[PDB]
Amino acid sequence: GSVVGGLGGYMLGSAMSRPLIHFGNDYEDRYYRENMYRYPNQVYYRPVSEYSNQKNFVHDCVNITVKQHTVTTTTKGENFTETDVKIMERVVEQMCITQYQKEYEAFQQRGAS
Repeated sequence: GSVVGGLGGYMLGSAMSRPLIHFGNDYEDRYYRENMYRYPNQVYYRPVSEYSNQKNFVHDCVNITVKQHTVTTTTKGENFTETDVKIMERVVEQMCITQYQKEYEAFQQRGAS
């Protein structure tokens, strides 16, 4: 049916292990890795087979992934803090770079058969 609402052709990645980021902060690092269960463990992205560059994928991947999760709690459940949003963008970023390096070489077969 729907992925989340009306993505635009975007999909859902595999359920990965959430990478630790460093934020230059004693607090935010801890708040992240201690609360990390709260944050997403998959990312929402569009077909990289189209995309001419990983960078553009990473922006939309980050932006979109949070936008699903964020909209579908922030105005549909609980208003996430802007620090939650910011940390989440970063987790998603380091997830996205690995999702790409699978997706990219994946789709070239999975979407070509």
